[PDB]
Amino acid sequence: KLYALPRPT
Amino acid sequence: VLLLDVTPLSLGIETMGGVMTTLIAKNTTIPTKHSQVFSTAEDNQSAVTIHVLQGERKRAADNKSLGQFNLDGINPAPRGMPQIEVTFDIDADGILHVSAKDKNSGKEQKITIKASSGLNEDEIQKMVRDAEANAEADRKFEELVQTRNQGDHLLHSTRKQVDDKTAIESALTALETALKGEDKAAIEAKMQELAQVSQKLME
Repeated sequence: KLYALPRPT
Repeated sequence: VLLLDVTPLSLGIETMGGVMTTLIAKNTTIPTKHSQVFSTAEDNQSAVTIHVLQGERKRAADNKSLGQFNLDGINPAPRGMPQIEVTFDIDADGILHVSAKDKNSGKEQKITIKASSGLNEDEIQKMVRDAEANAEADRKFEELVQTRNQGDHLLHSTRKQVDDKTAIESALTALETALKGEDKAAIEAKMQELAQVSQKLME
């Protein structure tokens, strides 16, 4: 597996 | 030993859609060190946000925050391409050090969090009795965000493969207006449709 983040504020 | 020191709760980071994705399981013995590679949620993402969370519940917002920090400078690049190594270390003193590194740029940042932070006993009892209480509950938000994230990538990854158009665009707004929903099979249904006005761009 592999997970994604978001962009900051 | 009758006794031992453990980090009392799940600890991890937040990921796309607002789930908690953990790095170090509750009741894991410490010092314990863990690493997990993350990537980027949208294309040409230049910066990311590493948020440290304490608690067991699927929704980030429901877990205790310990801190956050940015990792900047990442090359703009297709989602999933950048390899972002996230590492948790809890040393002896229970001092918690998180660090995120861009394998590409080699840009790196770190946060140092205090032993005394997080949840307290009362809080940690309620976290858990809260957790399994909403078991089903949270396995639900799980597949939801799974699917939003999926339909989101499309919303995105379709929008640029394009009159079966006036139509695709239609879907696109049936998909967008569903992603925002808490009905999975809906979103996914709507996905299903896009899945079949768009063939004639694959054809």
